[PDB]
Amino acid sequence: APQTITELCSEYRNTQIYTINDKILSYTESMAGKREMVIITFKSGETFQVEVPGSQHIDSQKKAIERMKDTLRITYLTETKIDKLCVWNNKTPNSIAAISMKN
Amino acid sequence: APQTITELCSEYRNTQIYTINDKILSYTESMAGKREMVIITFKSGETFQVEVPGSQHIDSQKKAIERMKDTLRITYLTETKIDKLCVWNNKTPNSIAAISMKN
Amino acid sequence: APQTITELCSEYRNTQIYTINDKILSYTESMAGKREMVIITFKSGETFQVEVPGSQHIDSQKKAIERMKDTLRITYLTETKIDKLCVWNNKTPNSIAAISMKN
Amino acid sequence: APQTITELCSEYRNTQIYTINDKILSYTESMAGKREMVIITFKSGETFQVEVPGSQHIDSQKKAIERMKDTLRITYLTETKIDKLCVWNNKTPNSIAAISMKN
Amino acid sequence: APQTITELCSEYRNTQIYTINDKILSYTESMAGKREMVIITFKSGETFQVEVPGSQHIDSQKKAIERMKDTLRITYLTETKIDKLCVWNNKTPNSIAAISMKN
Ligand SMILES: OC[C@H]1O[C@@H](S[C@@H]2O[C@H](CO)[C@H](O)[C@H](O)[C@H]2O)[C@H](O)[C@@H](O)[C@H]1O
Ligand SMILES: OC[C@H]1O[C@@H](S[C@@H]2O[C@H](CO)[C@H](O)[C@H](O)[C@H]2O)[C@H](O)[C@@H](O)[C@H]1O
Ligand SMILES: OC[C@H]1O[C@@H](S[C@@H]2O[C@H](CO)[C@H](O)[C@H](O)[C@H]2O)[C@H](O)[C@@H](O)[C@H]1O
Ligand SMILES: OC[C@H]1O[C@@H](S[C@@H]2O[C@H](CO)[C@H](O)[C@H](O)[C@H]2O)[C@H](O)[C@@H](O)[C@H]1O
Ligand SMILES: OC[C@H]1O[C@@H](S[C@@H]2O[C@H](CO)[C@H](O)[C@H](O)[C@H]2O)[C@H](O)[C@@H](O)[C@H]1O
Repeated sequence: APQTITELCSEYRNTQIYTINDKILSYTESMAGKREMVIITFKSGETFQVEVPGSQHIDSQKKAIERMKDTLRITYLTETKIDKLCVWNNKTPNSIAAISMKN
Repeated sequence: APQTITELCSEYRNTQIYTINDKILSYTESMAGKREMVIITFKSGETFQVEVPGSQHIDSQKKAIERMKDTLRITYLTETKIDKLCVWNNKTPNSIAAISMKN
Repeated sequence: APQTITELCSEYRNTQIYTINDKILSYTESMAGKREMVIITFKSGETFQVEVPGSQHIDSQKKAIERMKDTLRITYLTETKIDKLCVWNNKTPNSIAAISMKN
Repeated sequence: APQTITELCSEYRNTQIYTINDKILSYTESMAGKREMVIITFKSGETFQVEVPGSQHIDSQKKAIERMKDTLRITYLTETKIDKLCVWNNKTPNSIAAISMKN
Repeated sequence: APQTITELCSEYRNTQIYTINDKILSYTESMAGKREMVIITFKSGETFQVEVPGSQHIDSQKKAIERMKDTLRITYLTETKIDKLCVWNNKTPNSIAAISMKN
């Protein structure tokens, strides 16, 4: 299995690593129909989302999608620094695939 | 693919954005039959609710409803400031569709 | 929908509002068969339970019961002040229907 | 329903109350097959387990078993004092049936 | 039932105990398809994973896997020191079977 977020991210197409080294600036969570999602921003101006489950997701990802939202909420509340984000860049805002936190 | 809560809020009918910029004053949680909901208030005087799951909610929203209630609780306990709320105004009290937090 | 715990409590038969305005003194949790419940007490000596799910509960209450237990545990751990409790008084200890927390 | 852990505990076969009045010393969590359990110890030398779900547990206990594990982990992480433990003593280590906390 | 992580670890083949006595340095979480896993590292250079659920896992382990990921996240966020780890060493990075922490 991969050992780093960078190694993991490269196993996929349409992904990009973003070096954030910062805490989340804003957290947005929606339960509005068809938009059950979370959007996070950074002081840097970059915006990312955890996508609404859909056709392209494999079953195994459903639980992971819920976990990611859980992680982003607590990471935001605790003002924890995010190291890197592996994101799918064929979505707008970019879609979070993986996250890493250091220290 | 909204980038902000206001943009997200505009995709729905009967919604409005409330700029709160404050922590939740009261948190009320009910497990009474047909009243399984959460109600929050702000010192401003606004009261909002996370509705009881009903026939108007699609299947994707069920988990989102539970997530929102989780978010409101932890947000209240941590005295975290809420920035904006996207709410449905055809309900009394207004029903939360999305929340955003900043700082 | 109700806007306050008092308004909400008044919608049911066999309920009464207890003004606590204090943190929980003790938290008891049981996983013993047929006694899967939580019991909380206050300095005042007042004691309350979240009932074991039974035939009197409607399906929609099942997840609300679990949420209420989650809520009591975290408010206990955080020393959070409980404002009022809406409880059914035809059970001993009185059974928690709704809880409100405020400044 | 019982009003205290002592009363609750007395309702079962093969159980005894342990007055611990101390925070958990060590927390062990296993996800190894047929050993998905939690083990906790105290300075006094007492060791207790939350049993792996088994053929002796009724359905309603399944959710309670998972809750108990959640409770022990957060109690450990928060250095919260455990008041008493009601345990089944026909198991080694003794199996947790209920726990109470005060302070 | 085993009484210590060391005893529990011994019951398995291809396992090994790691004495860490340190907080997690970094936490990486992935929801990328087929890589829904968590990777943690320590200052020492040790890297461990919570494997993606697969054909090697039995019924009861599925919930335990999710629990372990929850634990690692909260342990990381709280900078809680990890004492020992029981890992399967026929995986790269080594796969976590059990974790123990002492306060
Ligand atoms: O990553 C391999 C899988 O790709 C998706 S399509 C892909 O899905 C991710 C979320 O997993 C993002 O939404 C990307 O934006 C989107 O392009 C396929 O449907 C799967 O079959 C795999 O090929
Ligand atoms: O928002 C589009 C959907 O509207 C609901 S009705 C709508 O439901 C929300 C919660 O999703 C709030 O309760 C509002 O008060 C209520 O008006 C429809 O039933 C769906 O078919 C969509 O049209
Ligand atoms: O509250 C209306 C419902 O009353 C219950 S009986 C009631 O149930 C609550 C929990 O909802 C407590 O256990 C009370 O002690 C108990 O009396 C009915 O079963 C429902 O049909 C509603 O009528
Ligand atoms: O407690 C009454 C029930 O006892 C179990 S056997 C009992 O189960 C608990 C967990 O509920 C512990 O594992 C004890 O060590 C074990 O002896 C029966 O199977 C049920 O029939 C009830 O009688
Ligand atoms: O541990 C006994 C079982 O071993 C697995 S194979 C074993 O699985 C663990 C997770 O349970 C790790 O992935 C190890 O790397 C892997 O080798 C068998 O499939 C089961 O039948 C038991 O024999």
